[PDB]
Amino acid sequence: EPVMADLNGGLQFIDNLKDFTSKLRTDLLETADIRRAVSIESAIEQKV
Amino acid sequence: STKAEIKAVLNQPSGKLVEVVGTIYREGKPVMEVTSQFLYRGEYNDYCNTFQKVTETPVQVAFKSAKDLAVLRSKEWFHLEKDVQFDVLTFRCESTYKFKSANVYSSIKTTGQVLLELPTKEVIQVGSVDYEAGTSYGNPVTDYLSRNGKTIEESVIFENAIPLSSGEEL
Repeated sequence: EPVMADLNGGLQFIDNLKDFTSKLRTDLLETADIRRAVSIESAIEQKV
Repeated sequence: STKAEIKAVLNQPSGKLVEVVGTIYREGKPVMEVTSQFLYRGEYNDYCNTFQKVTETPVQVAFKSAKDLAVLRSKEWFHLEKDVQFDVLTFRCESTYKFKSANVYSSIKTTGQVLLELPTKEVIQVGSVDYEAGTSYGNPVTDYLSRNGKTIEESVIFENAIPLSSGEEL
């Protein structure tokens, strides 16, 4: 037999994987900078 | 008639500056302001009895990313009193400083109004500024607006100034 071995670990059961992994990468980048830019401004406001 | 208020009594290295702004009234309505400025020359160490009242420059901060709304809600001196989305904000602000040494401050009170221009050209206030601190070295509210926004500049200067009249006439 020709053998297909689908070692994809369940990722074909995710609808719109492009748009799903886009929002998870955006939300971890949009959480990282709001926690950055606040802690940048709160650092300089204590310098003032 | 005339009512006058005193703005700034500050000890300089060249003396003790006194600015008095006297607003002249007429039939209830104000007419013109007289901004006079004096100086007691000498050296004066009376930092207990000095103060300064300044009306700050209106700074227009332009919000373009999404982290920018998160920043000023962390600023405890900002307090928006409405659930209104906003693109750009002008902060028309006034300050009241009190000194403790030559360039340290004994207290700062910074209040002010924040403003939103609607697309229908109506101006509605979004919130307020309430900052108050003791023993500081600068004003945070103005230093935040110094870097994160442009001033609403009305004195627009020409590239090359033109002389009005020339000769000895004057």
